[PDB]
Amino acid sequence: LHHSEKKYAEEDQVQELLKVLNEISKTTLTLDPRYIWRSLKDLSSLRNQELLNAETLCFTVNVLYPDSSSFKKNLLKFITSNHKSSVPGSAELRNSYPASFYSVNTEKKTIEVTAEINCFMHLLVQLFLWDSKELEQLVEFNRKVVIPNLLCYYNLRSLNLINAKLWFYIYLSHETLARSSEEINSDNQNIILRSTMMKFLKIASLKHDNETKAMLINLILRDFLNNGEVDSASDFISKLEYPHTDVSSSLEARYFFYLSKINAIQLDYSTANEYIIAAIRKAPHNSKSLGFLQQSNKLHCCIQLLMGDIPELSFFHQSNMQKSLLPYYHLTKAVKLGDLKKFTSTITKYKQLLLKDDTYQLCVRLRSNVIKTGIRIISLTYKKISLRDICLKLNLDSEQTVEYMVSRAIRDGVIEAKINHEDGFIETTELLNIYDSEDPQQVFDERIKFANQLHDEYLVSMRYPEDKKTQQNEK
Amino acid sequence: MPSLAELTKSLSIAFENGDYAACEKLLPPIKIELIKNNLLIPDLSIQNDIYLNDLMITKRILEVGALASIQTFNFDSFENYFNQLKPYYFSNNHKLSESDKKSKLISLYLLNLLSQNNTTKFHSELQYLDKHIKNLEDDSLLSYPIKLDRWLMEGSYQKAWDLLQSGSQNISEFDSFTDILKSAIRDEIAKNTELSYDFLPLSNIKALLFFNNEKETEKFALERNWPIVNSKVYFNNQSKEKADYEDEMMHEEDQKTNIIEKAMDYAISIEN
Amino acid sequence: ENWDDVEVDDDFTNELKAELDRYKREN
Amino acid sequence: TTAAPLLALLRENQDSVKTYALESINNVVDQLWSEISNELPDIEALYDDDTFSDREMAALIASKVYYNLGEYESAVKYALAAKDRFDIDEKSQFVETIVSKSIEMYVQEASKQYTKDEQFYTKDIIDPKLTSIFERMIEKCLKASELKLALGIAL
Amino acid sequence: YFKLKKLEKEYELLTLQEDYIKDEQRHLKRELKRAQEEV
Repeated sequence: LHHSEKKYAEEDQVQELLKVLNEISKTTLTLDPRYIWRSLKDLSSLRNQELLNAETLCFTVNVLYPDSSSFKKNLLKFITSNHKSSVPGSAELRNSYPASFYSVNTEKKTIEVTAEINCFMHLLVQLFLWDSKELEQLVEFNRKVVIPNLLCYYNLRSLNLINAKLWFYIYLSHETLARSSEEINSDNQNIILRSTMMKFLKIASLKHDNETKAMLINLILRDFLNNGEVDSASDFISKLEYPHTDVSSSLEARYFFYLSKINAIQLDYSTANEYIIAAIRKAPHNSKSLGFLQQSNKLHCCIQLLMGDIPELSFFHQSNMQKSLLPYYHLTKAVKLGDLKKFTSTITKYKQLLLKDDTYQLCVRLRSNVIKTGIRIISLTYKKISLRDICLKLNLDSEQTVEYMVSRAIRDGVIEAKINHEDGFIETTELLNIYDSEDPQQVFDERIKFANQLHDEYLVSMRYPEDKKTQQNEK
Repeated sequence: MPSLAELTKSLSIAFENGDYAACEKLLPPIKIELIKNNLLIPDLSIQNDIYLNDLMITKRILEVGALASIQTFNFDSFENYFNQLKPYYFSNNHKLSESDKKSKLISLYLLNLLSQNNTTKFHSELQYLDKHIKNLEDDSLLSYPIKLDRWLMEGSYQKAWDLLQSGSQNISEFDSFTDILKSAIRDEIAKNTELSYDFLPLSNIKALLFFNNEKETEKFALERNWPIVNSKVYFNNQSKEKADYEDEMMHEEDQKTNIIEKAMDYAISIEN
Repeated sequence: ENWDDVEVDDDFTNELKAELDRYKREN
Repeated sequence: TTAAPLLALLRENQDSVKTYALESINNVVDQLWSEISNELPDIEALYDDDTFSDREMAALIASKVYYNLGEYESAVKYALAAKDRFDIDEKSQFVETIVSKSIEMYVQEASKQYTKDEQFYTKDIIDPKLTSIFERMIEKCLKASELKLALGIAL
Repeated sequence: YFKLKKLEKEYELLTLQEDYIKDEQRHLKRELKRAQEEV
């Protein structure tokens, strides 16, 4: 019973291992194993639950263990090990074959098979930890191991794609430990985590790995927003080390999401409004990306309201996620009509929901945008309007108060009007008739290069596959 | 003004007796003994020393040290004590005795940023605070920098002037940054009617910037270079030019044609 | 799709226009 | 620990206190360099100061800033400014790149000045900042019993 | 030691083919002039 369960999963694990084993040996095929490793994460997670945990026990006995003897026992110690044929050396699948890692040449240390075996061993360990939700001592123990091992080994172009997915598990397992319980050991542990990211980033820049730098930057930018340090994030994004070529669309959408929140508090929403749009377009529409689409859609509505523009209501209607968008719908109506009591009562009841995503601090700026938008509505519809006519609509304080609020928006060119104190009425200074001016021409010259932007990123991609197509023999 | 052998008690006694210039003379010997034992700044590792040795009395050294530099109107020193207090009120978990102790000392740095019209560092420290819903909003103290940012963005300058006057906390700690930031309020409201609004009035602008005397109004016009005519004051500076060199931006002349001509040679260079 | 469907108005229903018939005879 | 306030305190008196201030900075030079870089001009200004005797330790701080900034040419100048703290035998990705960068710029000047004089390697024709690391790297390769990198760079 | 020798040997192909693709465009322009004569 238990014997047939251990040999079935290990045969499938070696079958998937031998595929990427022969591809990295000859020249550089590394683009091919990258596609296999995408499905390896999903195929291993479903396989971990079946055949209990014993698939990883016999796999270590098969190959040679540099560090991995005590790590399995320590992993099996927390679960109250049940020992069945647990003596090392019970299952031997090698039997002296070249693809089986021939034992005599391996045990005599005349050849080194550890490079591809050890780096692949750490990948399967991190998968069971996140699947079984094992925390506390097992999180810190594995962090003290993998990090020193990566500094000793020299990662080639193919080897840099191994640990690239291991950096995600180091940061994820640490954040789940901090949110579960807070202590003095959690703050000091994050200090080393921030120090290790800066040392390996320089090494990854020399190898010019696209997936490695894409995974690091996404994890590094998130740490900056947790501590709230702009000076660290501002200088980091100025280098532009993030390759846009071979990175996946899921890694791109996460990159544009960070830039929207950085420029939001910098009071420049012109560039931030495009970053939140690019994050949605690059993110897939499937169910696994709903976690990113839920947060990105909530940030888009916050960016618009801070610009003075009001987003469309169909976004809160035709979508299927509107159940979570209900708190942001009441903020849409309160800004339009300019009601002061409606905005104060809206953020009071939903304050509990706004604390989770930390968007309640951005709602403080919305208190000013309620009046700024109401002035824009009445100024565009009414060209020449008196001074006291505004205070009778929005129920403002006095005539001197509204005079200062109108002169505030003309700084950035929002209202585009003038205040005449002698005559005592505000007149709109926009006569339109800009068709004869050169202002539309500035956008025209930019849209000429926008069409050519997709031209240089495309024609190259046609010949990209054609090499291996024409090199293979055709019938 | 040294008093006892301990540099902490000698600084506290000289703090209440005045002469803040002599209090900085004892600053160099403070860092001499602390850095050797690494007691000046909390170490990121675990030295088994948190509330012991001089780490308990060091928080009181830089507390009155920042209060000494704010009275001397030193912006270079005030930013130094704040960065030295950055690791403090952070480590030692969430609890020592009073935890953050006085929370208005940190807000002094937030209030000084609004006088320089810097929104980058002002809103950056809002997320740096541990309690967003307690020591920031629910806290009745430190309300000058936070609430003023709401009234300035709202556009009401009448209630913004009452925060620096009607408040009871501006007597001692916030007194130094009151009149300094008051000059920043009048400079911002004056620029609202300056660039866009063309012909400036006489008696009205006195009430916008809160001027008590009419002669103070003319003194502000000489520093801002306002053209003066008979019984009126105009503004001729609406047009902007020069400002170092600008290429391919803001209404070029000869280079504007080359921008369109470059787009034609762009597609040709790709085929090349 | 903006300021259209659910927000509506909550005026211009009855009482506002019902008075307008009296204004024609008051001139 | 934090180097941000310490770099702004270097404009005061008591240079002996500045020695203890630079000791705690050398830990965060590879960490907070993205932050304290605003105070970087104050570090370079002290190097030309005749009353500033800490330039030996101050050269190590600036050498790790401009390098991580993306300027490889500057990392060679600030490393050899002191001619003391710089350790070529230390194995790190910071030193190996500065060595390779100094050799790359040394080959460009070697193929030119060779026409005028063949003795330039024994003379001052080349600024010793180019030949300082170039000479120490060859001696390091000879002690490692590796003739591939020693003879290849020599050519 | 072959990595050092074969390193500079590959730049000869990058040097020729850099200006060789430009010669094909100049030849393409000559073929367009001949195409107008064919009409």
